[PDB]
Amino acid sequence: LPTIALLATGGTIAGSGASLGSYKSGELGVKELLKAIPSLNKIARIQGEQVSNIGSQDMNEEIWFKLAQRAQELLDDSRIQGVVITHGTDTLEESAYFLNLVLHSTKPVVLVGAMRNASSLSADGALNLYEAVSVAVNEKSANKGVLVVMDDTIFSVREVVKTHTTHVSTFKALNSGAIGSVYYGKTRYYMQPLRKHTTESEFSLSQLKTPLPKVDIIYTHAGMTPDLFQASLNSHAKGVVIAGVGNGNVSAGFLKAMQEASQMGVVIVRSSRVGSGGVTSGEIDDKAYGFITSDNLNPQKARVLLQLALTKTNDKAKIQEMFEEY
Amino acid sequence: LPTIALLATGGTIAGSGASLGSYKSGELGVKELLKAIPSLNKIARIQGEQVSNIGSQDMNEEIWFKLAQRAQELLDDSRIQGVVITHGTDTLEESAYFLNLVLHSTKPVVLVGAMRNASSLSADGALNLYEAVSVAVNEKSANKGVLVVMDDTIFSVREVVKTHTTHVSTFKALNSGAIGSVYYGKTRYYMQPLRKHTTESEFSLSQLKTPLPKVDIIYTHAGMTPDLFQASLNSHAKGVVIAGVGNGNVSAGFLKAMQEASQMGVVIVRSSRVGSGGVTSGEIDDKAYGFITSDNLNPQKARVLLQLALTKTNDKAKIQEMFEEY
Amino acid sequence: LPTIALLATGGTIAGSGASLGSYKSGELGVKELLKAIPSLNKIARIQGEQVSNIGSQDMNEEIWFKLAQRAQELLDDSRIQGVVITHGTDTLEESAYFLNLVLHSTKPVVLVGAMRNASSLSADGALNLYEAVSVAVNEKSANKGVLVVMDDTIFSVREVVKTHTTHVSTFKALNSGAIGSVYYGKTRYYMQPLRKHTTESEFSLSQLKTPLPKVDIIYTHAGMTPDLFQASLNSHAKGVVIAGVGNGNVSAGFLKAMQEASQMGVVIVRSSRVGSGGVTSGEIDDKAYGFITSDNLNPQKARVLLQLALTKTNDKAKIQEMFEEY
Amino acid sequence: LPTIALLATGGTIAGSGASLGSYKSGELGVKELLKAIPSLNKIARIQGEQVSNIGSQDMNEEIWFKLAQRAQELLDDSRIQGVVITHGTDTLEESAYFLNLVLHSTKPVVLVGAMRNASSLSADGALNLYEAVSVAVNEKSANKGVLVVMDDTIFSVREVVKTHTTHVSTFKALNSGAIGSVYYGKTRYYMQPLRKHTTESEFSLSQLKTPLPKVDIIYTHAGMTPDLFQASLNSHAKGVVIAGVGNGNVSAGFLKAMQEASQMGVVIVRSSRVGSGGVTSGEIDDKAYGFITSDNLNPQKARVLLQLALTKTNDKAKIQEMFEEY
Ligand SMILES: N[C@@H](CC(=O)O)C(=O)O
Ligand SMILES: N[C@@H](CC(=O)O)C(=O)O
Ligand SMILES: N[C@@H](CC(=O)O)C(=O)O
Ligand SMILES: N[C@@H](CC(=O)O)C(=O)O
Repeated sequence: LPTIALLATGGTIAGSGASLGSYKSGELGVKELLKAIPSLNKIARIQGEQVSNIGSQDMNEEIWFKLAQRAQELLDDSRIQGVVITHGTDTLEESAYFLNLVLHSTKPVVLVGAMRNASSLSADGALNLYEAVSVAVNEKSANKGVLVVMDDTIFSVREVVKTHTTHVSTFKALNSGAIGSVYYGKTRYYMQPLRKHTTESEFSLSQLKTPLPKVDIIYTHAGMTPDLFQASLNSHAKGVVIAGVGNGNVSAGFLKAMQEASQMGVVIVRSSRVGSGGVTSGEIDDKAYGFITSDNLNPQKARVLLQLALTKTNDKAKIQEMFEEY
Repeated sequence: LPTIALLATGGTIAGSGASLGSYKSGELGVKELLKAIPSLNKIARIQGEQVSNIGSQDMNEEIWFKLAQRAQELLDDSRIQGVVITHGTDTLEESAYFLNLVLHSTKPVVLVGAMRNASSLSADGALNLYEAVSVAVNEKSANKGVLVVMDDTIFSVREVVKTHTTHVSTFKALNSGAIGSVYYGKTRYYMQPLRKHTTESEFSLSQLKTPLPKVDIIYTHAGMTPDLFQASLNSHAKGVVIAGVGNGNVSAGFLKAMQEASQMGVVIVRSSRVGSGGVTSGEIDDKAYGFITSDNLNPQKARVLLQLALTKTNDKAKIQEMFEEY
Repeated sequence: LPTIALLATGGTIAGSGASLGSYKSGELGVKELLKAIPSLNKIARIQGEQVSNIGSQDMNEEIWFKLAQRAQELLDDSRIQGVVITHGTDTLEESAYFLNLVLHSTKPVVLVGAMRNASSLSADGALNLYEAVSVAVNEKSANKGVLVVMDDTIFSVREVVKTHTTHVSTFKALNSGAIGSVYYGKTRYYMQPLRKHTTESEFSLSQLKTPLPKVDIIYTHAGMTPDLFQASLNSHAKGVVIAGVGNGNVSAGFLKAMQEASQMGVVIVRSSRVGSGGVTSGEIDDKAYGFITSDNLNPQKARVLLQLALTKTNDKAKIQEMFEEY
Repeated sequence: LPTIALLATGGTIAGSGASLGSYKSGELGVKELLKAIPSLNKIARIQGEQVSNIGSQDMNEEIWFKLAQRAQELLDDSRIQGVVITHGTDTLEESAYFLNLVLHSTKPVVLVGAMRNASSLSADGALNLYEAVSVAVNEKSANKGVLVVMDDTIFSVREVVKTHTTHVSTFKALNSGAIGSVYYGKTRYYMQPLRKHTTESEFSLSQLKTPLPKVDIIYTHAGMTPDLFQASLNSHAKGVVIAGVGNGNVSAGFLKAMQEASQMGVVIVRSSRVGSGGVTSGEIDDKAYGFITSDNLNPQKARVLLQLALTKTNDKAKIQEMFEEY
């Protein structure tokens, strides 16, 4: 059978206590996760290890770099056929995108979590993990970038987002859709992601060091004032992503603050709070002010790309090109 | 015919220049809006006026109070059968919710905008406005709270959100659905909203003064630090809404900052960045720290309710009760 | 504790064998369903019984009438506080609507199923059933018509449809939305259904006899010919629902066949194959031909209402009025 | 500028009269369509012609073959850079899929329609057509199979379906998502379709003759009986697609009828009425009876593939392989 490395980071998939909720994220080790499925041993040899044991609300760059380094080392090993990472669902979409930009392998990397804790009635993690391992061993899963497998569905990491606080079907791809299906391990792909990933990426771990450039996200709303934006500047942000209203829009006072920050060399990205769709110029002439539009990346994924962009360049045109290509 | 007051605030529905985009939000007056439909004059006498002429990204409390005061005065007039407000789509959902909580009338109040500027190819505002006026005159539109009519659909103000940066069908109700349909003016309702609105609300304009209590919204993501949260505190926020990860979750450092702020009397509301679903206790014991869960309100609508809550009380239990009732 | 009657009909919620699929619909009895939850005994006394043990693809009028008669008798009993019906998901939406039109009680009736068989990894039935019982005991569940509880969500029977072949979140309300949420038994309602149900319905079991009037559903597509439509007529259909293309449209040859059938007294309802939205007149002048538009009912629910309509009247205007009211 | 052939077939995009509905599908010629945009002449030379002038509810094989033959001849011409087809929305998804399987070119073919008639308030056709022409000239639109452009979105023909009776945003890809976006002509692709299309297809016009093999679609519901199925057999159907309940399920009497028909050489495809998801074996052992599962194709697109399959083979395994590959 193929060997799959399983890298556990924590998350509700490993959470425990209760059957009706009542749990901590974060709790059981990477070997109890395997005891509840082992029809698993029919499809892969699993090499499990613990990278961290946290709720993903506590995900940070130290763990991202440990996770990415371990994943890359295993992907480089000819005895490893693919990697599955168990992860809390809250920030899974950010870790997936980060790995999609920094890992260099054609072998499948699949992130998976659970929206119900492992001891819940009707817990969802066992079948999600079976499926995830099924996708990671499938030959057609190679060369598609980092994948997320949840609730019988296969997503590309750039596209997938957590859209609901609690539903088991919370992950969706609101702009471009799921790239495949997996039903009790039967895997089918219907789409190939076109944005640059993994082996095609200019970012790589050997070139990166934590702390990454500081990038904050600023929310907007009626009655908004740029006081938190200015505080971000004062705390030495190198980039700021705005979760703007509608098509990345902001108040006049915000815009003047953004213009001044950009003129000082801070990179300003216009994203949106709305949850889907691309941000475009038009009401704001981005090129007039040096602003970057975040494509159809939501604020947290725009931040991931911006942080990596800023390790390479401060050139606005080049950064806008990265948002067109990644 | 019935008389409908039309209160114009600006927005892309009044934006102009271009046929392929290229426009300012904000631009044409409340009487050109009526020239392009007037089968309108077959269903209502329209009494139009300009309250403001801005893109809704510049919506603020001065305009909210002017708008609400004018709407209430017209609703109190026996010669007015309903009110239509034209508004930019970016913050329409916030203005609608604010009016839903402060206006006291059973007569229909309908907000409407356009996702394409008035001089676009296939501009959407003319039919949206025809429809909006159609809903506002319909007898079944009374006593349902403030309404939003967009793209052939009737929404309750608490439920409706802008979900996409640019699509004409951007407004959706992701938790509870649209309450009715309107197709070339033919109006049908299928649901009655149950949360408290308008005549049942404890908030009213005569009790409110701007500036409302300061409430900021703090975004969260992997690698988050509470530095912007602390800056909000330092700028004298009376309440803070957190756009938390997943089910309103935050990092350990965030949680400790939130706990300290709550113990000092700042009201902390856990909302979510994800876009849909209710925030619940569980991983966070809200009652242990005095935190409020934002129900299924997204961060910007949670902020609207919190600002009004704070004019009445600092009592956490009472504020959580408002989030259960409004 | 309240007493809830549990009426089992079969379905994948009672299906068994396998952990990876491989099961029959239909298989385990109404008392094993209760062994896997019994935190249940903390919220209700359950009086279970088997009405049938079938996959819902074999649901028919004999079982509908047995089910409805038993439900009505239990609802009439002062010792019964509500009723939960376990049911296969395939035709759950039809049974729910039928019961919504024929049962006369204000007490809650809740239908529930499972998309994974009971012995699957991550089977969904235990928590769906816990939730269903939670909703059925809740005082706010009364007087809302028949309910469907699935996947943490509360639906009104008229609105809910199975939209996906296999996902656990397959049930949705595509026109009007879910009316509430239930999360580990915590029940909240946000909407009241407005169409006529249960105690407000003119249909009642004591007036109905099986076989109900024969009503067929005819599908449409490019290259369509009315040969199957004519066969329905030849097999003595009293009504025919057309699953038309787009806004209930049909080919010229279909239309002429429909016109002739209507002139002979067969009642023709224009529904749609598309899955959502109301069917309207316009391209077809329904009143010219005596046709009925099916509102926003999909073909199978339009058929349920039409069958009941035809026990009362052949009057087209009265039947169109039923499609406006139910 | 590039030359784009525009092939008009009719549809609401060419419908006229009325500003509030009231129109015939079908009505204005392929040259008035061009008068209302001509910023068009800035992006392409348009060579327009009328193939037909019908509502798409009257689409049939005579027009499909005329349309396909003309499209292929133009695609074979070195002076033609791409083809846009204007079409009624009702059966657009079927024509698109048929062309995706029979046309052999790498140049873009784009189908487009309008959900509001051309003389409606806020008619959607002008911008949809501008966009469609924009996509058809874009170099990245080549080699992706037949495309559908509607409402600012780019779809692959296999994936796209009309989901709502009347909304302008009715077309969606419920399983795999849109492959790109187009906003006032700015075209971006995020996904490549993987199922076989156009140049990779084994079907081609030179091998096909109308009438194609007869294939009917049979709807299912509670209380179903195979009488219409038997009538299809009696009318010499070569294949039958079942719009089954849930995961392609049917009553016991249906199943026995299906088994007998298959044993006689009629090819039986299990699709679903639900609107999304793949049909799988499991409750029905398809290989036991010779049945074909329709993948995630809805009944009308399953019919298109089945008709073409039947011109090539009667071999069940080979036909199931086509449903795995196309
Ligand atoms: N807070 C949890 C939520 C989950 O995994 O569902 C986490 O992200 O670790
Ligand atoms: N920025 C504009 C967007 C719109 O109306 O569509 C506004 O909200 O005023
Ligand atoms: N065929 C099964 C499907 C299910 O329950 O999920 C039934 O409806 O009984
Ligand atoms: N019945 C029309 C509907 C439309 O185009 O929107 C057609 O398909 O031709």
